Amino acid sequence: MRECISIHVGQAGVQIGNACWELYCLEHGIQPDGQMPSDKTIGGGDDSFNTFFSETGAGKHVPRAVFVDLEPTVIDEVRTGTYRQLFHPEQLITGKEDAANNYARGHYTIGKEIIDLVLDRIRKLADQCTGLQGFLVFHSFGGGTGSGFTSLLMERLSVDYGKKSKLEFSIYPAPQVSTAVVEPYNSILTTHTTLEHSDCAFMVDNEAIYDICRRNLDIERPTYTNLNRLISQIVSSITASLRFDGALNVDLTEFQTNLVPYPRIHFPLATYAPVISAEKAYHEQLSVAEITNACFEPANQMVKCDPRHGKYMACCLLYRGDVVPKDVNAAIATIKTKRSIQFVDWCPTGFKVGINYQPPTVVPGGDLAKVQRAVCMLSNTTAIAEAWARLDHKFDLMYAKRAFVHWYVGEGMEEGEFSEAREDMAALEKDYEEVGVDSVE
Amino acid sequence: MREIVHIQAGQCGNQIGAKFWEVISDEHGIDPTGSYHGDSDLQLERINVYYNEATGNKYVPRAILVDLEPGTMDSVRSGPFGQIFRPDNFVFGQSGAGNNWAKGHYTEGAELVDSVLDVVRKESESCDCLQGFQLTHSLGGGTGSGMGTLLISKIREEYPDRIMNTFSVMPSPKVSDTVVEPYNATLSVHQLVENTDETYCIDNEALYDICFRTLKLTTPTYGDLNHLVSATMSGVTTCLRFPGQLNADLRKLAVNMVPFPRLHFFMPGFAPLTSRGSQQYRALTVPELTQQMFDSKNMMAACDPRHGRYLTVAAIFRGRMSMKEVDEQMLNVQNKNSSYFVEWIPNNVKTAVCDIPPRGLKMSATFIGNSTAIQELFKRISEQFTAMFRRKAFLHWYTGEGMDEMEFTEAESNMNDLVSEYQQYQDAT
Amino acid sequence: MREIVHIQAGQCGNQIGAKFWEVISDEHGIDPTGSYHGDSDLQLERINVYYNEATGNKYVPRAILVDLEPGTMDSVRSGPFGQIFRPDNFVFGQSGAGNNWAKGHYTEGAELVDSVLDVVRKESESCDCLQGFQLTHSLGGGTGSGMGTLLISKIREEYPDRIMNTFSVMPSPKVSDTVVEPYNATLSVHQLVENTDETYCIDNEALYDICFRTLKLTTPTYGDLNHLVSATMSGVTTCLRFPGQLNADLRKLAVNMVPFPRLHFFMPGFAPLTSRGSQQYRALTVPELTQQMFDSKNMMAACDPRHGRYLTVAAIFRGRMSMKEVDEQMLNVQNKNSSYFVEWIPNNVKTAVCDIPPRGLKMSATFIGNSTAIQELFKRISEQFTAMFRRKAFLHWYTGEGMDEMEFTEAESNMNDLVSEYQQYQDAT
Ligand SMILES: CC(=O)O[C@H]1C(=O)[C@@]2(C)[C@H]([C@H](OC(=O)c3ccccc3)[C@]3(O)C[C@H](OC(=O)[C@H](O)[C@@H](NC(=O)c4ccccc4)c4ccccc4)C(C)=C1C3(C)C)[C@]1(OC(C)=O)CO[C@@H]1C[C@@H]2O
Ligand SMILES: CC(=O)O[C@H]1C(=O)[C@@]2(C)[C@H]([C@H](OC(=O)c3ccccc3)[C@]3(O)C[C@H](OC(=O)[C@H](O)[C@@H](NC(=O)c4ccccc4)c4ccccc4)C(C)=C1C3(C)C)[C@]1(OC(C)=O)CO[C@@H]1C[C@@H]2O
Ligand SMILES: Nc1nc2c(ncn2[C@@H]2O[C@H](COP(=O)(O)OP(=O)(O)OP(=O)(O)O)[C@@H](O)[C@H]2O)c(=O)[nH]1
Ligand SMILES: Nc1nc2c(ncn2[C@@H]2O[C@H](COP(=O)(O)OP(=O)(O)O)[C@@H](O)[C@H]2O)c(=O)[nH]1
Ligand SMILES: Nc1nc2c(ncn2[C@@H]2O[C@H](COP(=O)(O)OP(=O)(O)O)[C@@H](O)[C@H]2O)c(=O)[nH]1
Ligand SMILES: [Mg+2]
Repeated sequence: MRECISIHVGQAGVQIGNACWELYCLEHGIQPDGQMPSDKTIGGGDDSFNTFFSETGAGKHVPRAVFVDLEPTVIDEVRTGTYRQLFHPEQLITGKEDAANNYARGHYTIGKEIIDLVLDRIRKLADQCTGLQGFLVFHSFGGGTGSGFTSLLMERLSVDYGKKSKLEFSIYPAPQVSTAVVEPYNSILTTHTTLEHSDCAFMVDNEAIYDICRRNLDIERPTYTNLNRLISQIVSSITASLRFDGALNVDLTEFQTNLVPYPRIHFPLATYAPVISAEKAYHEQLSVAEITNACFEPANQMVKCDPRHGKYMACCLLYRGDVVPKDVNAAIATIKTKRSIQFVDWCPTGFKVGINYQPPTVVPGGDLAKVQRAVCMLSNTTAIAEAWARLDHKFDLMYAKRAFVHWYVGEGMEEGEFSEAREDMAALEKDYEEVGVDSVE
Repeated sequence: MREIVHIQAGQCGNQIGAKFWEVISDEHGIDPTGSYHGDSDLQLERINVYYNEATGNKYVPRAILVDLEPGTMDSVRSGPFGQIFRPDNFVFGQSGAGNNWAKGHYTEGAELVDSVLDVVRKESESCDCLQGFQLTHSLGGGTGSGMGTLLISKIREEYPDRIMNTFSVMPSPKVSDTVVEPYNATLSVHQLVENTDETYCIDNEALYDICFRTLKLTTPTYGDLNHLVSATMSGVTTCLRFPGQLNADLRKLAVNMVPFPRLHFFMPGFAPLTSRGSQQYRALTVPELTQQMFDSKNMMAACDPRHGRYLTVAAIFRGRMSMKEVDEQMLNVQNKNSSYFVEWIPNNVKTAVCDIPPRGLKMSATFIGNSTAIQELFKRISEQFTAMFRRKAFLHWYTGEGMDEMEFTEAESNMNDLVSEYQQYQDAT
Repeated sequence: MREIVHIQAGQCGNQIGAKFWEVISDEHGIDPTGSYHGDSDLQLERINVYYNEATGNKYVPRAILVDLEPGTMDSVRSGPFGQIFRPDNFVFGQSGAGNNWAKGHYTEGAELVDSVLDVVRKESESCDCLQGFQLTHSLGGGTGSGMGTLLISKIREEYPDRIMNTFSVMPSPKVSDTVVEPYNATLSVHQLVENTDETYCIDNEALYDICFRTLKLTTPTYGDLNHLVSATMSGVTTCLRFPGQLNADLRKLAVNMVPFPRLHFFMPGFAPLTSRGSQQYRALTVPELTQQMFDSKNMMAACDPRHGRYLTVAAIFRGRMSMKEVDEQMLNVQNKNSSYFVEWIPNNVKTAVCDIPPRGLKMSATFIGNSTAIQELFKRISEQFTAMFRRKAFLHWYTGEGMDEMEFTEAESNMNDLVSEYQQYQDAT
């Protein structure tokens, strides 16, 4: 059984998961009290709730997910909220003080106190698995728990397990919008485990999502609640071919084999094409051809980036619903035709399609309309180096005067560790300079 | 979890906190008697941040009232909110402080601090997981300055890792009502440097200026100016008590407000401030609130930010608001005024957003600024200090009480060195 | 056939057994008055293991209640279950034990044991074919320790081949509520070595730990901890009373639990333990129950098995279950944890499976472990013992009562020798 583990770390990581685990409840037809209603005398792990829901006896569905925070407060929104009996009580693990936007606290001081209780929750879910697929860590670069704790966990998960996929859904720091002033300190130090221990790190940021809500979608005034329904459709499609039938299904490992060229070049941005408001959903031509072109739009990116500034290295089409493939292959051949889209010269064969039959669900009270087709495009590009150049420069400014150093050293790390994680990220950005360039003879 | 011990000290300390626990006691629907009369269960989830629940749903604060004079205590007891405190927390001597620093820090303070730290340990031994402390006091008083800094310098020996912050009132030369308030303020600035995690510098002139210009009051008393200040102190720890979209404890501010140690002197700010009548004529929004927070005339510190650069600010909003408008307004500011910000720090602003506004309006906000323009405070005092001290005026009331000269000269130099700490961090790239 | 005589002794002994015969009296549908009100004829086939049927279908246990103090007896009589015992089985003196071993074993115990062994022979002469006995008592009391070991050492002279086991409560250093409980526990460990067939060592801290962590209780009393223990004591002799797929008497365990004589100190364990509310979130299965029975946090002995090796365990399941899952889970454990088992014994586990779960759930289990990690118990006592005894503290209350020193030094050496018996059988190949 294609089972998978969600881990939701820190405030952002929890609050996304609300929007994730809201959705799968609708995907598989599960009430917030974990119950499938009486109109499901059909196949359950044939609808495959069984990758995200261990079926407790007597028709009751509880996730394979763990909600971890060093602060009591965030998860207590999940107790009560409405999800107060969706969740297993013992998978909502609270500390007492958060890391408090301090990586040294989340990794050394506070994080170690709950790390074995969290790893022991993993084992209770790891031993219930048959054919474990991997882990889905949600967090934000630029928290304390999202960076400090996640770094501590990913070390421990690499040692105990090794073999499985470990996906990350990070939130990257936005170039203008920031709310912590040590936001770059906590991102340089999370660099270390993100490239080493994760197998595939995704990056999103809030500004590139603000664009999409306002422009494609005509929402006046987004909150976090609005953005995360969007986030969840990207992840919901990723992991949909594990757990629904379709031609050209794609396991969690078939991404990495088809998306990731080299060891540490594993930072693909996602997109999602049918972001359409209810009114604008008529006056649609929302065919396969239009929605494939919309993925390659530099405006429909989930990262403050412009793929016109770098070259794609792989793409990866994950479609849901009313789909005929030859429409897709004719839309690929258009994509290969255009010269505004630069692939690299060592790719040649562009990219991997995958289709699934299960159409998305419209989240109730949600921002999308009812679409028939839908497409994430996970896509390696050399344009995500530009996100890094804009953030190293913020780190290099503050660390030039050794600003907030006294908070960090007095918590269980060294001054020396800044100089290693800065070199570490400077080498990544040098890898993408050398991976964009073809070789000639 | 995350309890706050309140040590209101001196005369001024007690007046503010009197009005402070009239606001908090409204935030959580506490009766004057001490019963609960709310409706929403948000008011109780985090009541324990300030209040010990006692037997039979009465709610006793965790506040300790310190004085060297029986008077303020008898006033508070006999008032509307006497009932609310525990009577073992009204700790007071008999002989007055003299508005003398030496008398409150060495002679008559040391005698009493034993009977007060024993009350600190009643409170600290009852908490689940303490976060922090707080003085409310006055740089320019006897007990506010002297006894306050004796309490502080004896808590760092006991509780060396809790966020200890002060809401300290600082003197202004335009409004003087004590002759030796330079002597009393110099010798306590010396103690606040090495001992405190955050310091919210508040003045008097800055509070009339809010009353006259913004609020359109006529005739302000201490009663009115501290009613403002208490609306700031409520704002600080809102996300500690209420759920929010961004949270922010005491520690969260501290961490990214304070570049270097020692530079922990903040300038608060509140918005909105309207007169009654002129409330149906302001539309209440986020661009409306942001423009007041970057206004000079809504600083509770009698300075103009334009005489320096904000190192860092924090913006604590309270209300059902958006995040784009917040993230944008806080962006459009540090672009249009990029010469008013220190440029070696990207994103000088930290936002926090609670969900719970004050109990009369929607969408308040609270500005807390680490500006370099606060050396304007420290120099206006160290000019009065050095003008009296060159004559050695009023000296025998100080050397009489256990002090000597060398405590002065060093304390003058510790104030004049941190003028050269705001100065370094204003200019030089 | 296969009757069990119950000798609950002391204060603690009576409290457990009070709650013990509230469970058994529910297993067989016994009314508080003593009539039968069951529905299934399984409840009666083997009722006689515990109950004498008396005239007119009333069911009187075979329990004898011993005390040196009238109080516990008057409590039990006046309670819900006073009616159930025979009034000739409430055997008690007047003068209290002193929480003194000498006073319960020599002076005031010997006076009474004649009037109690005469009650043992009322019970033993009425049985068809007796199997065993049982104390319920406390190592650390006066009557539980002293009088218990006088009763035991006088039954081996009468009934020298019946399985005599104890459910003895052993002291823990984290929770002390008696000053000389080392004196009282040392002198009774000495008697349990040479005289007993099985000994179920139970602690206090291990029972809070189950209440707090597993069961999610708030406020445990003796009432709650012994309610657990009685669910263990029911499990022991389940297959003696109910039909099963594997059966297992007292004797069946004894035989293949105990490698060498003298090493008859077992660690119980119960599973499942959930809070209410957290029951619809555990799926109840044989791998679910197995993981609880081998986790350290579900030991009713305040030790960690990881500080040694299980010599042998037994696994007593109660419910409509499979045999493959049982035979597999019990296999997958002693493969994955092969360094946690003594390797000179193949198949450290004995399974027994009954058909009858407790009267609220399906598929319970009971873990009974012969671990080498139990020397952690005997050393924590023999450190307190040797720290008081080097001063000869509290000595005159013992030498006053017919004892002398040489009973101590030998009894200290008999405890310290079997520390070197668990030690030998942990290590050395
Ligand atoms: C009809 C109506 O809506 O009345 C308003 C009102 O007219 C205004 C003018 C109020 C009023 O405030 C003042 O006039 C004032 C007096 C002394 C010090 C500071 C202000 C108000 O008195 C104050 C009062 O504030 C609250 O209830 C807050 O929860 C506030 N509470 C207190 O300070 C307090 C007041 C009285 C009794 C107990 C507590 C608060 C703020 C921060 C942190 C905690 C609590 C409100 C909304 C009003 C009145 C009543 C007229 C304003 O102030 C505040 C802090 O809300 C002044 O500018 C705002 C805008 C409001 O619209
Ligand atoms: C819906 C459901 O399944 O409810 C269970 C239940 O929730 C649990 C939590 C029960 C429950 O136990 C307690 O809450 C409790 C309170 C104080 C002290 C000790 C226990 C239960 O009350 C107790 C009760 O036990 C029995 O009925 C057994 O026959 C038990 N009997 C008694 O001890 C007993 C209790 C009250 C009056 C008379 C007798 C037993 C166990 C082993 C051997 C012989 C008998 C059970 C299964 C339940 C409830 C009812 C909620 C648990 O306890 C026992 C001894 O089974 C606590 O951990 C277990 C796991 C159970 O699943
Ligand atoms: N999508 C999304 N992103 C968020 C949310 N909350 C915060 N983020 C971002 O993630 C970072 C903050 O992580 P925090 O919540 O501050 O920290 P944490 O990792 O939970 O731990 P603490 O610092 O101890 O509070 C910032 O840079 C934000 O811009 C949320 O609800 N949704
Ligand atoms: N903000 C504020 N300051 C006060 C108040 N009362 C006194 N002060 C200040 O406190 C100092 C005098 O100390 P005081 O409190 O009289 O000392 P006491 O002898 O302990 O009462 C001066 O610097 C005043 O500006 C008050 O009600 N509010
Ligand atoms: N488990 C348990 N132990 C008990 C109880 N009551 C007393 N004890 C223990 O017994 C010892 C005191 O012996 P006690 O039973 O009072 O002897 P008495 O004079 O014969 O009553 C202490 O070591 C206690 O831990 C009980 O109800 N349960
Ligand atoms: Mg947080």
